[PDB]
Amino acid sequence: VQLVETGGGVVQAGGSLRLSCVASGRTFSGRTFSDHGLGWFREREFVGSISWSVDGDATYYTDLANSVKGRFTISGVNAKNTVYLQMNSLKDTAVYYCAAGLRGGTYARTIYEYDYWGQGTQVTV
Amino acid sequence: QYPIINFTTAGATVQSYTNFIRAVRGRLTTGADVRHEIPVLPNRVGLPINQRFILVELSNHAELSVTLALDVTNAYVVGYRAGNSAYFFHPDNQEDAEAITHLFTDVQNRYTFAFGGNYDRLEQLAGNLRENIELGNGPLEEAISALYYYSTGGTQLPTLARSFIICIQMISEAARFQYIEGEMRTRIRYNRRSAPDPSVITLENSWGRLSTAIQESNQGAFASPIQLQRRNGSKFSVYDVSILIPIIALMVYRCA
Ligand SMILES: [Cl-]
Ligand SMILES: [Cl-]
Repeated sequence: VQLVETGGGVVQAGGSLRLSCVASGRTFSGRTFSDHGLGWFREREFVGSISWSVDGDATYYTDLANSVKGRFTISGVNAKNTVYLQMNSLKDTAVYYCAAGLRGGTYARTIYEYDYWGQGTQVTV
Repeated sequence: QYPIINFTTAGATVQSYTNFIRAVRGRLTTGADVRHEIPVLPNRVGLPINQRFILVELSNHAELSVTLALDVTNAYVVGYRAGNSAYFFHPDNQEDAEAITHLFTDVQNRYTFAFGGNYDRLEQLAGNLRENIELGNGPLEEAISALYYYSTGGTQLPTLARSFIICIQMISEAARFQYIEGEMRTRIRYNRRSAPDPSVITLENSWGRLSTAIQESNQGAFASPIQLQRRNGSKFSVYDVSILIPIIALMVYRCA
């Protein structure tokens, strides 16, 4: 319903940076935060997404664009309605957005599959 | 003109409804390009406009007619036609906007709403979530009337939004999932109306993601499982396509 990304800033080439996005709004409240999928973008390119899991093995599952696989990682803390984007070996300068939606999460790598968007945050390598 | 499929709520039976959905599916996809036993919808790319849409004409016992336009690439409703009026959801992009111009040129009055077709927006306007909006032959009959009388200002926007949610589920979703077709069949057989349970709703939410996982799956096995809900709301995950064969009927095209 409402997302604010932070952590943006200026980094030296080959360094690391962690972006943060916290979600809040009516309906969280079925439609809990846990029932929403989240996705990072940066035209706009797909960076990576995340889905929550209550199964036995993981508390969540992630999905990373190929170009980013061996560098960026995504995690989250469900109880704090927060998702993270860990960026290692920066090169990559852009505005990073976080999106969310019932149709978002893993396997949703398109901007139209997310119904809610954040203001974005600037990352300059 | 595009292909028209007919249906009426008057005297409807499990069989008339089933014939209708099967006919819709038949017109939505070539049937070619099947993956893991599941037909895949035409690629939106390079798709000739004269093949982009199909039409669904609905009537009820009050002798009223409305015609829905579906996009064959995702089986979703993009707009409709009632008498001398045709209305359209807000397109996601310019190409889609350009595409829908080819629809219902048959009429003078062409309107485009400020809102899109996503459930979230329609539920907001409706003032009700999918879980609280009854489905069945009864609701569909009433949905058709509302869509029909919208040019008079007599049917309010919430009622219109609720009607869009009913039509989309009983048509678009039914076409996508044998499961949901069977959900309407059960309602129609026993002539009851009732809202969709969490298993229907989560499948609706996940259709795009399920399609993606199946077509990119390593010979059926998903890279990472997808989480759904049972009728009682309890959660569970799926790890491969095999469990979905009797459930999903169409998929949105993806690479490869
Ligand atoms: Cl138009
Ligand atoms: Cl291929």
